[PDB]
Amino acid sequence: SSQIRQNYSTEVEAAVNRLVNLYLRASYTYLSLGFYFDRDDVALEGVCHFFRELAEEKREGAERLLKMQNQRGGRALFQDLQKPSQDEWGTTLDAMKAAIVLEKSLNQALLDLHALGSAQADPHLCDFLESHFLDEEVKLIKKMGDHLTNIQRLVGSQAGLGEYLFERLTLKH
Amino acid sequence: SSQIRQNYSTEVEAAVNRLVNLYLRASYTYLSLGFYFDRDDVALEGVCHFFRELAEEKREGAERLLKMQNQRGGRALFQDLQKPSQDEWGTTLDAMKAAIVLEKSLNQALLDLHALGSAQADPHLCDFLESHFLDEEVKLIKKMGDHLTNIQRLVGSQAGLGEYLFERLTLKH
Amino acid sequence: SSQIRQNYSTEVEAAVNRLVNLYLRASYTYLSLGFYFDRDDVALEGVCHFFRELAEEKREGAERLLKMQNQRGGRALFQDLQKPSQDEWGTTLDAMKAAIVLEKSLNQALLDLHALGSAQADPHLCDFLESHFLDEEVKLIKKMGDHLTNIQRLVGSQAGLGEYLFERLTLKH
Amino acid sequence: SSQIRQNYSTEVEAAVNRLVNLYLRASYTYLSLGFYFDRDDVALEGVCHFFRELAEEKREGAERLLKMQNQRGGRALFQDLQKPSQDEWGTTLDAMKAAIVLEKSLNQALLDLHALGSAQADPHLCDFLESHFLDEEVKLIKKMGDHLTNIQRLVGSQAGLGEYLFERLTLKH
Ligand SMILES: [Cl-]
Ligand SMILES: [Cl-]
Ligand SMILES: [Cl-]
Ligand SMILES: [Cl-]
Repeated sequence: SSQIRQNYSTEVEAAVNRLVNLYLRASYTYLSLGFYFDRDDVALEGVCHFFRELAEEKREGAERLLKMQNQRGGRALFQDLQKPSQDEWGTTLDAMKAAIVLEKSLNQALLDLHALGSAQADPHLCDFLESHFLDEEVKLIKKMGDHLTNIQRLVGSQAGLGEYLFERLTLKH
Repeated sequence: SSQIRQNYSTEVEAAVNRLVNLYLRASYTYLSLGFYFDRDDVALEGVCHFFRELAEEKREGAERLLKMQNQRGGRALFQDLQKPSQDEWGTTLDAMKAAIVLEKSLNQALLDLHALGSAQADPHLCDFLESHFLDEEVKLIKKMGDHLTNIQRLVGSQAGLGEYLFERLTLKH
Repeated sequence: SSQIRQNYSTEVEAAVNRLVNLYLRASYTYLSLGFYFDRDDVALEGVCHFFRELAEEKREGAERLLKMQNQRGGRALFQDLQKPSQDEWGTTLDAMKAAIVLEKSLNQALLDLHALGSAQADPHLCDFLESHFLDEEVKLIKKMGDHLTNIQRLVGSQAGLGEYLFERLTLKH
Repeated sequence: SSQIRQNYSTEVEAAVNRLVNLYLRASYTYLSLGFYFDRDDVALEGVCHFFRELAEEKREGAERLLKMQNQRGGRALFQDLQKPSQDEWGTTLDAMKAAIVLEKSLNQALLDLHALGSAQADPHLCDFLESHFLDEEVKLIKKMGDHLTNIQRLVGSQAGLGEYLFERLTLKH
């Protein structure tokens, strides 16, 4: 059972498990995005690398949540992981827009869990999200927004040219 | 506009811009204090160095606020910067007293913004102030209070002697 | 008072204080330009870096003037710092044009102060501007003019593309 | 005779020789000041070191003038060197006051020679004074003024104590 659990509500425990699912879902989404941009008929290596990096980051966030769950004496519970929302992700612009939507959904789940922790007077939970999640998410969304802006300015008259140039001169390859 | 902004109130945005003004004001105050102690008819190099260091620190705090403003998708807005409150700053004691007053005003602005962020349920803002501002300010005010105490004990019967000795043996030169 | 002042007119003293204000103003302008290009909906990092570097350079020029003021036995006097002329700076081209205008105004203030120093037979002042300001300003204006030319040749038919390419391939990022 | 002399007036040549005399005079003054503070009944080593350093600097300035005289094709002419104005130099304060008076006299001779060079349209002479003399002199006078201020604040009620402390904690020993 638990010899250690203290000030750790069932509501937070359950919300943490749900959040783990959301992060692993997001990881799966990024895995799919990365392999889509690796297709020979898409072939945007920097875009592939960007999303594959994110798949790892999201899996790592899930692992951190699970470690914390055990540190507090809650019980990790896993649920089915739904497949990503698309099988093909369109253009780099389409993909970066979908990524921002995803990140905003993760961010809102972080904020909701912070609020629950505040309401439950669980400062460890609140601190944990503050120290390892909230700023990481703000920085990532800023990066994506910066990317989106640059992608959009490159569409101009020649979408292919702009998409190639963004991948070559902004993304790491 | 903003593709990224999330959970970032107009009230916090505005308060952040005001705080930037207060930090740049404080930087300007320290610049003036530093050059006053550099005057040939004042000539207290360690006191000059102390305040010039602070001018840099305050400018850096303003820059951090502005970076954060952009990370959250708010709009930096600059206003006129008023000149420091004095053209001549008296003795080291006078100056350190004015510095403490200034720091307490900055500290109270930090606390007020934290409270606003708490009321707006903006944990990123709250965390940001906690991680980069609140303790830095507490440590600085403790240092100033320590300095003030030492300056006051040196006034004794011979103010000039005490003012020279404090600058030589406490402040870095 | 001053035990050191020699051959240092009140007119030069006053003009030096005014020039300090103009440099700190210019620094503030560059600060605003830098954070504008950091906006997620602008997102031109090399342009942000270019102007943030300039903000530092202009603050440094003000500090050098103030140091000199004290070396000659004049009295630094600070005035209010007006806010930059715009809250949003348009395109890179708009910004570089505004920067050149600013630099030409600083250059003319340098030249006017040199002429005053010559008329007052103050060779130290004249030398000081020659050694630390005049050539620095000529080199900067040449750089800006070079930049302007390249930005203008890239507008062509596709302004977004050209603006991205200039930032990627000319400016440091 | 001179195969090289060009644009080098007899008036400047003569003024350069006079200036050499003034620098060697100043060197002699500093030599005397240094050995006075080395007396067993004065015994202020940092004050001795300060003035002995200056004796060397002034001799070096004379040597630079003489080198320049030959570079321009003028004729070095030496005159008698008068002895310093005092045989005993009083207190550190007395000495630093006498040093400032001396430096202001050297500075005025520099300025007068610059003005002569300007009137004779001799830009090499003007440049030479600007590059090697005028700022060196301004910096030295600022240093002396800073010293004077600190010495004066230490007189207070206990002149001996203050004189010892200045020598120990400001001057290099
Ligand atoms: Cl199941
Ligand atoms: Cl205004
Ligand atoms: Cl005012
Ligand atoms: Cl003779």
